[PDB]
Amino acid sequence: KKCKLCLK
Amino acid sequence: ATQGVFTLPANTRFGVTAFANSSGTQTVNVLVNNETAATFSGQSTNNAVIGTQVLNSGSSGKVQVQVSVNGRPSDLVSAQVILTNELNFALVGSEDGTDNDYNDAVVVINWPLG
Amino acid sequence: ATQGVFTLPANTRFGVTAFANSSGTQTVNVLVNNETAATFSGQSTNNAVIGTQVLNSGSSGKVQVQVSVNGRPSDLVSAQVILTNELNFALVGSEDGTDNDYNDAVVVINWPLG
Amino acid sequence: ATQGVFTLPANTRFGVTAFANSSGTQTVNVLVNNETAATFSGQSTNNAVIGTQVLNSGSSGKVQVQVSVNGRPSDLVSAQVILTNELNFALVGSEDGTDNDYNDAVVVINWPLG
Amino acid sequence: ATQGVFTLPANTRFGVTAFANSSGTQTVNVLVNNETAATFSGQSTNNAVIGTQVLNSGSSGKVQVQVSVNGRPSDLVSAQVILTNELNFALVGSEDGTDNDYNDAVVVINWPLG
Ligand SMILES: *C(=O)C[C@@H]1O[C@@H](C)[C@@H](O)[C@@H](O)[C@@H]1O
Ligand SMILES: [Ca+2]
Ligand SMILES: [Ca+2]
Ligand SMILES: [Ca+2]
Ligand SMILES: [Ca+2]
Ligand SMILES: [Ca+2]
Ligand SMILES: [Ca+2]
Ligand SMILES: [Ca+2]
Ligand SMILES: [Ca+2]
Repeated sequence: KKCKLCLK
Repeated sequence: ATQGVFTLPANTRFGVTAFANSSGTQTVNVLVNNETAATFSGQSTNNAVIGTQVLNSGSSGKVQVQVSVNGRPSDLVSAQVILTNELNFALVGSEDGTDNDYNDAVVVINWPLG
Repeated sequence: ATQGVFTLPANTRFGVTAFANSSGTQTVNVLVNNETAATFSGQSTNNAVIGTQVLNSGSSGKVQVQVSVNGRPSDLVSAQVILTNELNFALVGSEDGTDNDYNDAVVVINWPLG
Repeated sequence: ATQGVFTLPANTRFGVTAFANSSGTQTVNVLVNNETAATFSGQSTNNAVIGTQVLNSGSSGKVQVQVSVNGRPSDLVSAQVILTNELNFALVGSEDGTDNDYNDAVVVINWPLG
Repeated sequence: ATQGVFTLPANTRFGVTAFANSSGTQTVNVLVNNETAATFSGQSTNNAVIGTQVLNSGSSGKVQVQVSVNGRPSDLVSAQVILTNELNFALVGSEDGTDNDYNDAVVVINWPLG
């Protein structure tokens, strides 16, 4: 999530 | 204004059906007389029929639709239409993000049945 | 007046789904650009989904719903409703007899998808 | 299907308003409980309000719109829509000729009033 | 969701008609291409027409209705309905207070004309 990959 | 709330004829069977059009998993809850009577969920960007069910409107006829995505309530739009003074559709759209297509969960209630 | 005919935006995916509420077997044909693109048949008195599909409106955007019961054409009612200037419903009820409930095959078309 | 007939709540006031869009003189009759309660006549191609009135739905709540041009009934299309479970519109269009624009007389019924 | 905004076909004449049902004096603004094109004002508790006007939808086709009482914007509900794939209604209700009849200003937009 530091990598902008909190995904649905 | 309040959306997703419909007064049906009392003690009448109605269909409720939900479609999904979002990367987010949809949760559709259907309340009758303020009590949860059905829950649908699924995830599709191609209009999957994530749930369909026949419910009874009960003595109050009050039916409410609520939509959430991973815990957060969706903004709702709704209306009811009557064709030839007999055939009823209660329609619901919902938005879970920012593109405002309001199709993320679509819910159709129809009556009478049979 | 003509019923069951809708002009969609060209080249747009739409969902079409049919429910049955009759002791007669429903036959639902969905024409795009005046050619049959989908056919549903099924029998239910309990609002069962007898078909659901995603189609493309094509170059013309012309979508037509026809309902039959053992070769007898059903009388149709229809309307289109748009919510928050974005979410579209094209609604079809049909009558295969004389009790005039117009729910014998119920067809819902919705767009946009995705 | 039958068109131009609406079941309103009993003993409820409602507005009825008619517009004209045709080279032919439109005659609009509004029946309540099968008795003529209002008549408007007029010719316009610019959407004139040839009449508006407040009526009461009476004991039966049955409301019927009829449209005629030089004594010949026009072909009618109609539906009812309900916003936020409260605000009601009964809508009527009519065709007196061959171009099928169905605006030759347009009738809008709304309730509740006050 | 956004309410009272409708996308009409570009460069098309439409009618807009407002009715009042409130002790508050109603002010209705109709915007075309995000510019005020018509303003109505009046007071009635009996569904009086406070204005009716023919306008053109302009290059964008975007029509907006706003409703205000004594400087305070009312809460809006809206929808669009299409009969026989030809006759168009854009419908607006508005609420200026606490009883939620949403009839305080009622606005009907209809097209095509002529
Ligand atoms: C999340 O990604 C947003 C979400 O899913 C998209 C694919 C799209 O359907 C959008 O409308 C929805 O709100
Ligand atoms: Ca969305
Ligand atoms: Ca979506
Ligand atoms: Ca039937
Ligand atoms: Ca039936
Ligand atoms: Ca005509
Ligand atoms: Ca005309
Ligand atoms: Ca009010
Ligand atoms: Ca009021």
